[PDB]
Amino acid sequence: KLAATPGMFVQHSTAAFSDRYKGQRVLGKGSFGEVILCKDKVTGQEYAVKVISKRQKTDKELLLKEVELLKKLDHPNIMKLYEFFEDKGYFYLVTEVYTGGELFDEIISRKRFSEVDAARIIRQVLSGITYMHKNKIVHRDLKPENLLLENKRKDANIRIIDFGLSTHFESTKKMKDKIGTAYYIAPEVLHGTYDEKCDVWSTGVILYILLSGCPPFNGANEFDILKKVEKGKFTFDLPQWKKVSEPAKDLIRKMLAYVPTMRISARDALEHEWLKTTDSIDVPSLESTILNIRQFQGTQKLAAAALLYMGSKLTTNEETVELNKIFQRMDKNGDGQLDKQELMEGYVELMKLKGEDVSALDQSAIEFEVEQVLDAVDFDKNGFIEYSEFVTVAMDRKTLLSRQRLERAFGMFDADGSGKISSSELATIFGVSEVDSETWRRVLAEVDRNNDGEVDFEEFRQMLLK
Ligand SMILES: CCOc1ccc2cc(-c3cc(CN4CCNCC4)cc4n[nH]c(N)c34)ccc2c1
Ligand SMILES: [Ca+2]
Ligand SMILES: [Ca+2]
Ligand SMILES: [Ca+2]
Ligand SMILES: [Ca+2]
Repeated sequence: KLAATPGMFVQHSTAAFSDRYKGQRVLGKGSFGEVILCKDKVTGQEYAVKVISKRQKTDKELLLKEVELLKKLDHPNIMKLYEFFEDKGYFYLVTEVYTGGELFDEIISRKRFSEVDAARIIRQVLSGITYMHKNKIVHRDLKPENLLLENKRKDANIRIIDFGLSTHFESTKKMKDKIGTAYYIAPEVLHGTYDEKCDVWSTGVILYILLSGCPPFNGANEFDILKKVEKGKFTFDLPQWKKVSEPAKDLIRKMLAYVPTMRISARDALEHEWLKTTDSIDVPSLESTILNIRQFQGTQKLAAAALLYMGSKLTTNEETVELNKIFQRMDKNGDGQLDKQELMEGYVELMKLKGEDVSALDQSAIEFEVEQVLDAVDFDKNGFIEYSEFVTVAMDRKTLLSRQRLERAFGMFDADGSGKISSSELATIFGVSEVDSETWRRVLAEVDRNNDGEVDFEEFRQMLLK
């Protein structure tokens, strides 16, 4: 099968950025260029663009890689990328926008954080990196400056950003490059031999700060701090720690363990007692979402692409707040995936809610029933349901299928503007040279009403609307 993934939709456009976007204001300025809030000139929808001035050939490939990395990441606590434009003088990297600002500013405002708030935040950050490390990718510059809150809501969701220092790592070899930020750098990075557990240390520093308001490793200036850091000794001796629970500190000790091999992993960090620190969902919304997932029947690739496009790229965060809640609770381990058992327990948990008797359950029947949902829903055939996949399938088709979303999807697909989606255009969407004669055949056979060899906007409409 041609594997449907959110990242395939992000392509090198050669349309003029200016033709479709207008700048609203500066969000931040770098050495590279600036990050600019932009609006789609036609829909008014807002995005954040990272604009990079050119100077020659070395610069580009290094970037193409930051992009490719970001395409492969499809996770609720990781930055979402929509597309990228290149100019004679510039690169534009268009992406979703998180308007809540840097967790850094929230820490300078709020000063301290509740055990509840901190746990939710660190759990999310850890889920993001657990996923990353599962994909053999290490972030390497984690800090509150590089964590954005989605919006100005009180308990806003977190996004990890700025993968410009991130890289692939192999468990065979070790990394040597010194990369990170003073307060948050792991001692092995200074030493020159490191692996993914540097990210754990960084996040461990973050946690310490969230709870107490101060960094665990301090000093008068950068060099001083790096000396302190490198010796690794830290204290819970400040008065503010008296009012934090022991389990939180236990987690921190394990995350700031000096010796990397004795340091807890991201994956195991998620399972710590403290991280379930909490303080519900309406049954109707849960019921509908479950019913939508059960009723999703697999389909030809063109529909699968279209739906995934609309779900993964064209829904907003505000639309998916309900869905986001349900997903996170069905993800018992927090790893950013729904697996077979988590799905099965979702159904069971719903059954408890409904008064349906548990013992009654035919475990084998349910298992088979879950296997088939996963088969239908798992767009990329990786055996697991990612966030985007979930949203696509679990949102009420009439809502996701708003008239605007449909029309915009079709326009994206009909790349040559001919009013009709060709097999080559379908190949283009997947990121593949051409489509299997058989898979294209499987499409027309179900969708091509005129019988003119392509899918026009009305044929497209029927296709999803059934
Ligand atoms: C290869 C493409 O990489 C990209 C593309 C776009 C990006 C945009 C921002 C961005 C930046 C800022 C402002 N930041 C300046 C840098 N320090 C963090 C604050 C706020 C944002 N809200 N929503 C955003 N998306 C913001 C940050 C990193 C990005 C990386
Ligand atoms: Ca999971
Ligand atoms: Ca999947
Ligand atoms: Ca066409
Ligand atoms: Ca046709």
